[PDB]
Amino acid sequence: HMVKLGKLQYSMDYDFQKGELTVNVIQAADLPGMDMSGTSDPYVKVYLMPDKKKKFETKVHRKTLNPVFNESFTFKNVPYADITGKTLIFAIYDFDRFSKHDQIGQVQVPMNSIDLGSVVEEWRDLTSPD
Repeated sequence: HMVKLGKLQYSMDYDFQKGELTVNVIQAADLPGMDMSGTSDPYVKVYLMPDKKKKFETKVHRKTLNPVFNESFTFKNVPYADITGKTLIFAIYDFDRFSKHDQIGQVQVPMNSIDLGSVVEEWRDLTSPD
């Protein structure tokens, strides 16, 4: 029996001519409750490894384990020769006004393991923060 951390739905729109990757953070489902009340205040950070310079962040959603983000971010200067060596990371956090934001889990997508020409949605299970 594997730990259940929820799942994330995203989609990607890669522009091969301009070398630009648009990432759509659509929604998360079945997140665990991080707070005493059994709920969370989720948000997502998005970045590309090994760059880890551009770190996009979604708005913070309040008191929900099934947030619908519908946010889009565009990475630039990622021509085809460059993007396939990178790994896209979604890191999901529980916001807290005062304390450190606890990481719930993460989704790692090696860019060489998918079809960059696909624009339809994908669900991925969250794995452990590490």
